[PDB]
Amino acid sequence: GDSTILKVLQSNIQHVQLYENPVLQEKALTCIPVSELKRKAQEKLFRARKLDKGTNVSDEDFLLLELLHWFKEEFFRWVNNIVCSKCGGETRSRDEALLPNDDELKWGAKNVENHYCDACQLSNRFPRYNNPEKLLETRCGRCGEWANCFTLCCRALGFEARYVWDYTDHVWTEVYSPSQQRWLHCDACEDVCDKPLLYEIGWGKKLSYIIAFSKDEVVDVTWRYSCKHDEVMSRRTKVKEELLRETINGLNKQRQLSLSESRRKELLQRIIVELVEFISPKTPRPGLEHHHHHH
Amino acid sequence: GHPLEFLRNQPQFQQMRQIIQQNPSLLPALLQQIGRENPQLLQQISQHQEHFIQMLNEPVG
Ligand SMILES: [Cl-]
Ligand SMILES: [Zn+2]
Repeated sequence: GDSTILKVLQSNIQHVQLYENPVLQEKALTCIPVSELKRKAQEKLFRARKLDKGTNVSDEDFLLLELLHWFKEEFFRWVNNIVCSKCGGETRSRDEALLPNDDELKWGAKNVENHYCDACQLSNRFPRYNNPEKLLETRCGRCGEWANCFTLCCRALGFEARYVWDYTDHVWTEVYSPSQQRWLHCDACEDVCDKPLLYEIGWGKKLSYIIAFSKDEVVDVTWRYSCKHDEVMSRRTKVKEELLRETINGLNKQRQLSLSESRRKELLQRIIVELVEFISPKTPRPGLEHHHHHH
Repeated sequence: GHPLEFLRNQPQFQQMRQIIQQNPSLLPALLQQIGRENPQLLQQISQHQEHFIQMLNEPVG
């Protein structure tokens, strides 16, 4: 477990349990316009269903697309550098970070950035809050904060949802579709759904490990986000595959001991779908797909 | 093996092998899901059913 990757499995398992507090869930819903999100979703399903060309259904799937949209356009803002608190002007990052006074420790900030104003000769503090409850107040950050808060919200609305950690310093969410009987990629920071090749093929990222974390499961979902499986294998130099899989298997077995027989059985039937996806790498289409930039 | 040998040591297929070994009854469901998601892989499995089944049933740690 002395590799960093195995240490982060443990931290993320813990962290994800936070979304299960029903008061935190309440408070999250205190923030979401849940009826209007659901009223708009009913309407798109109404019209989708007029032309039966629209098959299966999509319904809580339509709702999911309303959540992504609102979070991005109404709820949360991006931070590059915060404005100066004295003069309102631009600030610039100091390479040397600040130290979390005390209240910044209370809300899970280990890192605090110094956003300096030269005109005022003034340090402005940007804490990197890790407690999702704090983020429902601040409503801003970079993609850590966005994914953290968005995953809480999904769970608050009764979606099954994973917090997804990419070893190359990005994070996002996955949400289950009972209609389609599969997990869907969701990136709130980017307003994207069900486009898992965005990172490798759209951003040209060289991926290694992507691990999903939920109340029920830890899952190595790497293979969903790549069509260059050999290349990804060449960067998986951080831990033995054996040890990674035994650790995840161990953690699943341990954590699933307190679910029902029927539920464990369901999870097994679902895992067949994922694993078949993982041995079914897809074909990039940079000439066709707006978000595809690489062969 | 035949064309499907490159599955053998893939970490996700090692995972699949483990699951099918612990849950023999999932074999029909696995083959049916393969047919849906990867029909060309199913076509390959149908030409060499023994080799595929041999691979699924080889233990891994
Ligand atoms: Cl995609
Ligand atoms: Zn200033």
